[PDB]
Amino acid sequence: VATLEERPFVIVEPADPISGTCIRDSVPCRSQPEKRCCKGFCIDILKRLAHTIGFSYDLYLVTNGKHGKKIDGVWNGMIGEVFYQRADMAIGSLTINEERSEIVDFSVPFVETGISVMVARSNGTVSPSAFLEPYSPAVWVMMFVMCLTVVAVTVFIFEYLFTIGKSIWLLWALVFNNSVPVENPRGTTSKIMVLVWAFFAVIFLASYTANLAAFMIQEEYVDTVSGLSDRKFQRPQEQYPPLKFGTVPNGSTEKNIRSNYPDMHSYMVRYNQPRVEEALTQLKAGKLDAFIYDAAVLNYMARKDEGCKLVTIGSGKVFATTGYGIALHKGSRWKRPIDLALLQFLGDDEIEMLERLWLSGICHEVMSSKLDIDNMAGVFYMLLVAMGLSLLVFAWEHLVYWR
Amino acid sequence: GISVMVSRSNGTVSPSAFLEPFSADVWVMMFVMLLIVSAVAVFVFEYFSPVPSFTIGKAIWLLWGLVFNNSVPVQNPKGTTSKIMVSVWAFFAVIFLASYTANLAAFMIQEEYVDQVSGLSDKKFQRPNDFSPPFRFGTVPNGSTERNIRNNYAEMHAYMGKFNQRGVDDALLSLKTGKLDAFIYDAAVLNYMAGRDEGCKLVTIGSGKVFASTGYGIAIQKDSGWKRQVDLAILQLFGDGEMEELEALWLTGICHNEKNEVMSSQLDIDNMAGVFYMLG
Amino acid sequence: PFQSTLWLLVGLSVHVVAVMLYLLDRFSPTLSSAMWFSWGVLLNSGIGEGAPRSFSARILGMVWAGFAMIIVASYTANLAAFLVLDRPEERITGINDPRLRNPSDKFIYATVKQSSVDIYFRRQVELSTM
Amino acid sequence: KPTLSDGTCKEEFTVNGDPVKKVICTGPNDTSPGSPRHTVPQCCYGFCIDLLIKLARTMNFTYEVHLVADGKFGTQERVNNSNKKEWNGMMGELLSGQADMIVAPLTINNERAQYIEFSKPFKYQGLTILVKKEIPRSTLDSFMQPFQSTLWLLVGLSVHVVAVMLYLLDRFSPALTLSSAMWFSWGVLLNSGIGEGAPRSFSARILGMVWAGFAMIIVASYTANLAAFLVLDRPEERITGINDPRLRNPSDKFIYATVKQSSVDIYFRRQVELSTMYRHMEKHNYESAAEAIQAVRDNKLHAFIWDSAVLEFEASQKCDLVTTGELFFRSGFGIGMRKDSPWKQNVSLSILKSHENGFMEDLDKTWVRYQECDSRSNAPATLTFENMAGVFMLVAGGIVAGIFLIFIEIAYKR
Amino acid sequence: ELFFRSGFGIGMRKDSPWKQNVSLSILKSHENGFMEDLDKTWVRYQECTLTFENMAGVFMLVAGGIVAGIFLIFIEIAY
Ligand SMILES: *[C@@H]1O[C@H](CO)[C@@H](O[C@@H]2O[C@H](CO)[C@@H](O)[C@H](O)[C@H]2NC(C)=O)[C@H](O)[C@H]1NC(C)=O
Ligand SMILES: *[C@@H]1O[C@H](CO)[C@@H](O)[C@H](O)[C@H]1NC(C)=O
Ligand SMILES: *[C@@H]1O[C@H](CO)[C@@H](O)[C@H](O)[C@H]1NC(C)=O
Ligand SMILES: *[C@@H]1O[C@H](CO)[C@@H](O)[C@H](O)[C@H]1NC(C)=O
Ligand SMILES: N[C@@H](CCC(=O)O)C(=O)O
Ligand SMILES: N[C@@H](CCC(=O)O)C(=O)O
Repeated sequence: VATLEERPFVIVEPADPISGTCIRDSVPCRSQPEKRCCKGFCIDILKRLAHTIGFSYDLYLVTNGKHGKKIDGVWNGMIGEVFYQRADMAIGSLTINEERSEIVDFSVPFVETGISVMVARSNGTVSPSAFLEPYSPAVWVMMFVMCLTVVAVTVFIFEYLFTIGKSIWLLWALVFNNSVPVENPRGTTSKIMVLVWAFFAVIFLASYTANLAAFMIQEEYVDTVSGLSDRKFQRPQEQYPPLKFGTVPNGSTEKNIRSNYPDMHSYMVRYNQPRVEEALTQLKAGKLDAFIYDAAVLNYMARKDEGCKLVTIGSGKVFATTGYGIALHKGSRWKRPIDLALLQFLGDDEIEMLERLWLSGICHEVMSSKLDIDNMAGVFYMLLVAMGLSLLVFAWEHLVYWR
Repeated sequence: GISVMVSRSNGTVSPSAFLEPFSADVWVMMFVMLLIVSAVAVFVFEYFSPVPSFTIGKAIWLLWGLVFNNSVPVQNPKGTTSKIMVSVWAFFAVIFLASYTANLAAFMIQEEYVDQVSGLSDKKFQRPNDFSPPFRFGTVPNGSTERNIRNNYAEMHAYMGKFNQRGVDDALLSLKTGKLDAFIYDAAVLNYMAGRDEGCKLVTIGSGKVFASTGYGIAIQKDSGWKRQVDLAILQLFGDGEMEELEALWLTGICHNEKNEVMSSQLDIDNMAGVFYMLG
Repeated sequence: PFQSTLWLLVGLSVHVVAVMLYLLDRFSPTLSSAMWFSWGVLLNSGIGEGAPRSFSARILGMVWAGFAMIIVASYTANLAAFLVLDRPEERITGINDPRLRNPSDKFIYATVKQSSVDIYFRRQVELSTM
Repeated sequence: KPTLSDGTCKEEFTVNGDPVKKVICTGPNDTSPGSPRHTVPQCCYGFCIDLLIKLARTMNFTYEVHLVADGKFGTQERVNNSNKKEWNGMMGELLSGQADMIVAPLTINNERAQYIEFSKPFKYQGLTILVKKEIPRSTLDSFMQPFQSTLWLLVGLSVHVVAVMLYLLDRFSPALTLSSAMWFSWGVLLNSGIGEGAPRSFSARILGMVWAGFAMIIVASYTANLAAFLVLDRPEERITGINDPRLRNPSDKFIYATVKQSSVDIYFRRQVELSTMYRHMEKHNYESAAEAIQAVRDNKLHAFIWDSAVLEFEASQKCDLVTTGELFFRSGFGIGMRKDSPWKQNVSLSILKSHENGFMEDLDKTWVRYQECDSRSNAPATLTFENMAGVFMLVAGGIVAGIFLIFIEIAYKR
Repeated sequence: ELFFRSGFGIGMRKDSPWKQNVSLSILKSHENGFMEDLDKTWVRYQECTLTFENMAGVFMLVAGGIVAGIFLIFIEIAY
């Protein structure tokens, strides 16, 4: 069998020279020589298959290429060797494709994988409508109708032993706390009338501040950008600040892009990185803005992180999902005993158990932020229409007075 | 061991919660800064400026009202320069009240309560005939958790004669109603019963506290030859972690009684008692 | 947050001091005037023009304002405390939940006959209890 | 503790006035590796030596204490010639014949029980992890935190914008002074009791309607946001039991150790699945449980795995540290004795009788459960004078501003 | 949480000759983005406080205070 090193799936470590042999709970990886242990999620699968079926194997790291690529006639890497009868299987993180499956037949996928985007987590944000968002339209629909009814009662009863405008300035102003000088009646019944409306004001003030605080303490994070269908990824030259993004060449996530968005592909060439771990320092340093790589690795690399400041777009949105697999020899006749063996593990919970051992981590959250002008800019628009409303009243009264 | 169960309906309220925010120091220096501004106001800003009289009594009262929201009619000092000075003090009061409520919300979001008893050494169990309608407790006879009490606390074993339930299932039914207020039973069945009750309505004193800790066993016949073989088998299970699997399979509940996160409360007459004492 | 027992005393505690203030200030070198003075503080309404000319009522009025302020501030905290700490937990959290592996004979859970959940459950021996 | 002159133990009393009971320990001095060992008398006291005196009276024997030779607990290791393996330390001296009763905290497990005989446990414990407690920190020095500084300048600017427009709008309507209208807007924002000028024309009255409601939204949001910095400010960096993923796959930024040649090493090798992280322990295992605790306080070690009955006494007196995790290997202590000993039955009955009488619940009271530092009851943030300074200086430092205003107001008069 | 993950699949007889082209016309639909159209048209298009309720207690006393006020007015007029 052939095997390459992907950090969370197949880990290569040098053999301990003290005993001249590999460690406990590992298998030899004779490079093409040397000899060293190698363990991981994909290798742990291999032993189980050799148990309930029974065969002899000898791993060896492939050196010709990386994961497979066509050079107009020849293939190199794990796919390159298997297709040319220099091996039998090729276990590892080998994404199922169409160009590959025409020449070597895979097995049943056992891990889900697609293409996703990883970006740096930023400061938390609240909705601009927070001034009135946590309140139902029914609250203010019936709020003012009570005010109009009461102001009519006090003026009409004032005759029995106070202008209409004086009632507006007095009764209303109690709801927003007493801070403006007002004129008040001096009738034995009118004084009681104001007291009833005052009590509701304190409850309204008490209720308002509690809900705004409670709603803002816990909430949902605001997304930054949608999937690859966004115009920025599709048409990067049409925006004044040019977005910076790129991917690792020589793989499935490169050939998929080339055959679907050739306009974008000709722009991403200058933005390339030759590794995964190397390219995740660029995001921390702000050199890049987004990364495009197969989902099962980014989902793991977004958890095995210090500070948990990296998240994926869509909280795990996966595009063009194609799982992993085990290559074969296009006629292997070993295929059926392997197809019928993988599906048996999912009948039990043996595969689920492994995912907790290796493909797991911490910080699978909310952040407090200063309000700033932008978040509360919505309530300012309420002020703007009020100033405009004064002009409408000013023009109406001026014209009717003339004639 | 031996454990105690309680109804948790009462728990413990938190009195004197009004002085929980701030400190005893900020209030003391609040009064001196309340008067230094007023003293300069009458003697400097108003007297040395043009435009009956603004007595010192109005200055202390006017500057007081803004601290606890202006609701009493008052007369403001004259003079253009005296207007700004009061406005500066007003901005102190706006923040002063705003932070107080914000801090008060922190304490009542993470409130911690205290159990109504401390254990079997508390006086409520030792000498009950000295209080309000007497404390109630009882236990199932004919075991160990009643033989142990019949030797050490023989004074209070007589008081438990009338209260004697007929099993754990029947007693947990009458514990909620109010027939009895405490239950005394071995601390491995109470923990499971506490952890398997809907609504987390019952909690165990000490949140996992045992009082005379003796384990379980397999009572082999005396002078047997199996004793050395069985012991090595049981001591083996702990090493492999097998016992940690059986404890998770069978002895696991849904209610997380360890957490003391009280889901709010309705304050009653007794809860807000310190405030009324200030009124007195 | 406050039971009806509290509101029973609120309506009298404010009223009882009103006559006392009228008693202290009058007999020192009316009832209607003092009634608007004390109640307006609780509701924060600038009603009436009555003022404590006597010094005894002023110092009593000073501490009286603090009694009203604590009530408003504390009550706001209680209402804000309920929303955050309110969760009548009824979720099952998927599989391995003890309410699911050990039925209570009242928490009845079902599926569709034949299908692929039945094939999954029968094969595992540990699932023979549910 | 080292002996006083004349070889006697220093006189002492407890908090309640009871005279503590002390014996004489004849043990090694300066047991540093690579150094000669010299035997000098010392003074010994504590939990077990308080228990040992109780047994020595009931069963009527006579004792003679002496500390261990090297200072280890006990394990089996291979000899150079073939594999005639033997025990070492305090566990090995019982079999050799130089000691007859191992009065010490000695866990009971299957490896040791095959050679010596244990008693009924006199304390129930577990294994838990001790990690350094980071500073809770605090962010309250200036009140400009809830809003960004870009808004307070704008809000103050907006006050002058609205206030000036009352005079223009009301006067042109077919009056109130502009300076009088200046204090109208300021009065609303500060909730003050100054200012008397109010709009009269309905064109200006509708203008003042919304501005009153604007002051309520801004202040209520500010006092609502200050609640966020009192319930959200909390980090989360702690280990969750043994199954925490950070422990299965070690990284150079995380190091964790135990005590060499103890029960935990036997635990970590009998299991086979956890054979990839213990190999990182073999280069860092410390020499004494009273030293690895000191190393953690110096940030040279991140985690420590030891008995839960000791790590929860240090976590109270040395409240710089806090213990995290769930107990994962529970086995009580035991007064081990050599197999087939005459006393092997009455000791196991003078321990079962010390549980019921309230005795071992009384030694627990006077040695292990006295409180010195509270725990981390969430993040209680009480307000003190040190926190609030900007408000206090503004009122204190703003009184001198009024001095300048007087000198210019009178100047305009003349 | 999901606890048994196994995708869907077309069925076929054990010896059908189409298995080499049915299993490819699905491996090519995933990459063209075709099944991200079907996921949009047929599945992911439908997405379903204090309010008027919880406050009707104070609403009635506002009218109740009006009703209580009116009756006392006749006493004021008669006095
Ligand atoms: C599956 O597709 C392959 C080509 O991708 C088909 O192979 C061709 O089928 C046509 C149909 O008549 C023949 O004329 C060609 O000679 C075949 N070979 C090539 C190289 O084109 C194949 O027939 C398809 N399978 C089925 C069952 O239809
Ligand atoms: C991708 O393959 C080409 C083929 O020649 C090679 O030149 C290039 O270095 C590869 N990219 C890598 C290794 O990052
Ligand atoms: C307990 O012992 C008494 C005395 O023999 C007996 O009458 C009674 O049935 C036993 N059981 C209970 C539950 O009381
Ligand atoms: C143990 O106690 C019993 C009780 O009297 C006594 O007969 C016996 O001799 C004792 N044995 C030892 C070894 O102390
Ligand atoms: N692991 C996938 C993707 C590699 C990549 O996108 O660079 C493959 O080998 O096809
Ligand atoms: N665990 C106890 C239960 C009986 C009781 O405590 O009364 C026993 O079996 O002895």
